[PDB]
Formats: sequence, structure tokens, C-alpha cells
Amino acid sequence: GPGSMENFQKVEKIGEGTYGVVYKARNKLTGEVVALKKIRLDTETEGVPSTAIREISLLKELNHPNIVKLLDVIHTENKLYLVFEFLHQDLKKFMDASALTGIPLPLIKSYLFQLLQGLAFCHSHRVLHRDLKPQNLLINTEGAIKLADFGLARAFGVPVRTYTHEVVTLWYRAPEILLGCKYYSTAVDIWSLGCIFAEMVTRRALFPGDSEIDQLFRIFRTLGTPDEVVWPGVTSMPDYKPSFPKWARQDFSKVVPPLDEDGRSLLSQMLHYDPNKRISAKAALAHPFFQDVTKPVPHLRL
Amino acid sequence: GVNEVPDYHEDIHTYLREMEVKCKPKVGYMKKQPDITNSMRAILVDWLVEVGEEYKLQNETLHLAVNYIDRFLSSMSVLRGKLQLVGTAAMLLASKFEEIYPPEVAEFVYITDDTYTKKQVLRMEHLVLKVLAFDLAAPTINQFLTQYFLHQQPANCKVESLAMFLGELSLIDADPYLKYLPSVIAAAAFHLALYTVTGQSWPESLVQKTGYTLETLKPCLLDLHQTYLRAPQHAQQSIREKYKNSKYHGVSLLNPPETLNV
Ligand SMILES: O=C(O)Cn1cc(Br)cn1
Ligand SMILES: O=C(O)Cn1cc(Br)cn1
Ligand SMILES: O=C(O)Cn1cc(Br)cn1
Repeated sequence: GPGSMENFQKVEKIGEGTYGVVYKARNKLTGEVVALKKIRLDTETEGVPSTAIREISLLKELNHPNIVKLLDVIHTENKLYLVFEFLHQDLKKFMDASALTGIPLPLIKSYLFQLLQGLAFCHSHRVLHRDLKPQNLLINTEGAIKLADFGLARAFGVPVRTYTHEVVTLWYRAPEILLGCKYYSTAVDIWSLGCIFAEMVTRRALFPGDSEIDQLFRIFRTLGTPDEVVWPGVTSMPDYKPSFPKWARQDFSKVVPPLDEDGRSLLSQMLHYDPNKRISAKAALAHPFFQDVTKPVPHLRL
Repeated sequence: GVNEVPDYHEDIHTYLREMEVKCKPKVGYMKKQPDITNSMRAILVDWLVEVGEEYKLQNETLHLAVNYIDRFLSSMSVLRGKLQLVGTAAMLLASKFEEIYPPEVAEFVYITDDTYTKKQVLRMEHLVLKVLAFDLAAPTINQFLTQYFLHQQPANCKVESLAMFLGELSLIDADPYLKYLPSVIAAAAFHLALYTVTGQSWPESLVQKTGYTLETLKPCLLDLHQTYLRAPQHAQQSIREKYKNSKYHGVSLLNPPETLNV
């Protein structure tokens, strides 16, 4: 692809992960500010990590204004540099630093609408994210929000096959995964966004569990313990146990009291137990909750 | 329901159709290969079938690997003593992409019987990535077959397995199958299996989705029916062995039709 390391100037470190360090960087010829994710392959006697193969292969084909753009890949013998579009902040830091009295309802609507666009786009292209949480949603100065971190993403077939069970950060993880179901689909990313929607309203995670069984229990205490009526097949699921306490479902008015009828309607459809009835991103874009979103769709960049 | 992605299957189908054209190997690549032949490639792919079986890999992984190999050999000229190395790195890559639990590089080194070092496998991995520009999310026959299967009324596991079998046979023989798109081979495979097992034909509903007809699918279908008929005689037998297994409903033991009445 276009680039080499000689044309970038490092500005500061901005994060890290498995792969290694991320830097804010400046293209010395064009002026473009980028994020450079370094992957070390020399320490890797397992070759190029699968996480990076998926991240690159899948992001190459996902050009959408609400998906962080992979601009280039610089492939040395020794190292691998992913050049990304730069965005100054994530939703977690925003909600933790500037949203202490709250995120205003206009900005929530806008964010959720944009997130749904990006997600629908992923699902339209055979791609599950499997790691949607505030930390992985980058915001820029223009008010765009974008899906990031495809390290845990996966190309799916139709219908889906059994994929990895260790998927999704626990607080954001769908009941169907927690219950060890053989198959999971696009509804798991919708669950995550449901959790995030609630989080944006309250500035606190909706299901903050410390264990898989605690995560389930917290979910059940909010949405009621699922039975055959609400979720056919539930009581046959591999890690479903008859012993599960049977908590009553509570009114969504109590789950997120500041939310209005439209918001509560959308949220409930995002958090439906049965994955088959859970709303799709594509359908959710038309929900009345969004009737008054004003933001010009962001532009897809080069 | 959601596992068959009702709200996205069309978008995905359409997107795979576009991609299969982008990921297509050069049909004439083998004549321009000075030192390798269709026969060598058949040997290789048959070996990859065995490797897949040995490490209990997904069949998707197999199709992906063959896709990487054919694209690779479309731009890169390879001596016969290195073809296996290309194939090995392809299988590694596909494994890392598609498998929950990919085999280790050492296992890939081991299956080559010390022909190649770990360093050579990893260097070739890098080369293949370079050559394909990390474009690894390739449409496969399987990705089309599984969608077509949703149009069976009702589902037959013998039909589904037989179709898989036929599609896999197609991977072995670059002539003629390099000239057909995954979606077309899958269409032929599906029709042939359905005819073989239930006597029925390529459904109207699949014409409405693919735009394909028995007419449009006829060239491939004639080639595929020959491959099915001559399969017990082929030099390469690993697919037939694999599909005797109960896992795939012993479908390699079914008798091909003598005619298609097309
Ligand atoms: O990675 C290197 O050693 C070279 N380089 C770093 C930046 Br930021 C831009 N170029
Ligand atoms: O033994 C050779 O050099 C020829 N050959 C290589 C493969 Br892989 C298959 N045939
Ligand atoms: O079967 C083996 O273990 C050796 N082999 C490699 C190829 Br290509 C074909 N045979």
C-alpha cells in the first residue's frame, strides 16, 4: 500500500493491547493525523497472529463512515504497522470525563443512530464484531462515532456455525453466549449496543457482573428469569440449570427511569432474550426513537 | 431465525457475488507455470484434504486454502519442490482465519516431514499475505452451498452432504473447475445432489435469488456429473475416503445417476 515509516512522525503514545503500542502520528507529506498500531512479529514464533489477520482482512472491505478506516498496512520483515484514521477520544473516557451531569438526549440519539449504521454495515458484509463496549467506540471532534477494534471480529457464513465461546467483554455479553448455546449470530452485537445505550443514559454499566453466573443473575434480576414462554428452548440450553432462581421481570420504567416511551421501546427490543426476536440494526434505524436526529450523516473518508 | 440472518442474507449473497469475481484466480494460470501441472496441484489439494481430516479442520478452511493457493499461483511462478510450501502456508493462513483452534505452526512443519523448516513456513506465510494483500475473506463454494440449503423443502442431510462432497471434488481438478465461480459450482453441486437423492431439481426459489437456471448452469453440471461418475477411478481418492464417514452420511457410497435428463 502507499506508505512507509519514513513519512510518519510520532506525536505520542495513545494506547496498548496484546499486539503492542498505538501512537498518534502525522503524515509528513499530506499532514494527515493517523493512529499507528504496531504488531510485533519477531516475538511471534507463531507467525502473524490470527487476531491481526482477521482485523486486516475484514477491515479492508468495511468502508463506512461509522467504521474506523484502515488506511494502510506497512509490512516489514520484522514488524507490522496498521495505519488507521485518527479519532481523538473513546465513548468511555467521554462518559467518564465530560459526561458527569450526563450525555444530553440529542447526542445519545445521534450516537446510537450512527452506531446502528456501522453495525448494520458489518452484518450486511458477513462480519460479527463480538467486542462492542464504550472503549471500542471512537468519537471525533465533528461528533462522529465509529466502531473500532476488530481484533475479535469474525467473518460468518449463512446460517452460522459454532464459533469461539470466549467472545464479548462480560458486561456486554448476550444471554445466549452466557448459556453456552451452540450458535450465536448478529443479535449478540445488538445486545452489546443495548447495554451501551442504557450506559449512555446512566453513565453506569447496566449488567456489571464479576462472574459468568453473576452476569446471568444480574440480567435475570433486571429482565426477569427467562422461561419457555418468553424464550423457547432456553431451559434446554447447555448451561441452563433448573435451579436458576426465578426472578420477576421489572418495568423498563424502573430499569432506566430517565428514558422515554420511545427509548424504552427500543431498549427493550435490543435486550429481548430470544435472539430470533431481538431487533436487527437494520430495523432499529427506523425506530421512532430516532425521529428527530438532525446530524448530517458523517462522510466516508479516503 | 437469526442464525440464518433473515435481515441480511440477501445483502450477504449479493456481496459474496461481487467478491467472488474480485477473488477469482486467473483461469489460464497453469500453462504459464513452467514447472508445475494440474496433476501436481491435484496431488497437493488431495494432501490438504488429508491434512484437514487429520487435524479435524472445518471444510471451509480447506476451500479457503485452495482459494489462496490458486490466487497465489496466478501471479507467482513456483518450482515443483516448493509447491507444498505454498500449500502449507495457505493452510496455516486459512486455519488462523477460519478455525477456533488452529493447529500450531510446528504441526504444519511436522505434516511436511521436515521437507521445510519452521522459518520457511513463516517466511512463505508472509509472502502469501503480501501477494494477496491480506485479502483472505474469500467467498467459497461452501458459503454459497449453505445458503442454497435453506431452500430445500424439507431439509435432507444426504442432499446437503452429497453437495458438499461434489463441491470438494471440484477443488482437485483445475481443469475444468478454475473457469467456474464458486457460486456456479455450488449451484451445480446442489442440483446434482438433489437430483441424485430425491429426483428433484434446482428450485424456482433459487432461480429468483441467483438468477441462475439449469440452462445457465448446464456447462458446469455436465463437467460435474462426469467428475462424479469417474470419481472411483480418479488418481486422488482422499475426498471419497472422507465422505464414507458417518459424519457426512456415507454419501460417497451413493451411486451417481447415469443421466441428468437436461
Ligand atoms: O516505527 C519506527 O521506528 C519508525 N516510525 C515510528 C513512527 Br510514529 C513513524 N515512523
Ligand atoms: O515431487 C515433486 O516435486 C512433484 N510434486 C510436488 C507436489 Br506438492 C506434488 N507433486
Ligand atoms: O502424504 C504425505 O504426508 C506427503 N505428501 C505431501 C503431498 Br503435497 C502429497 N503427499
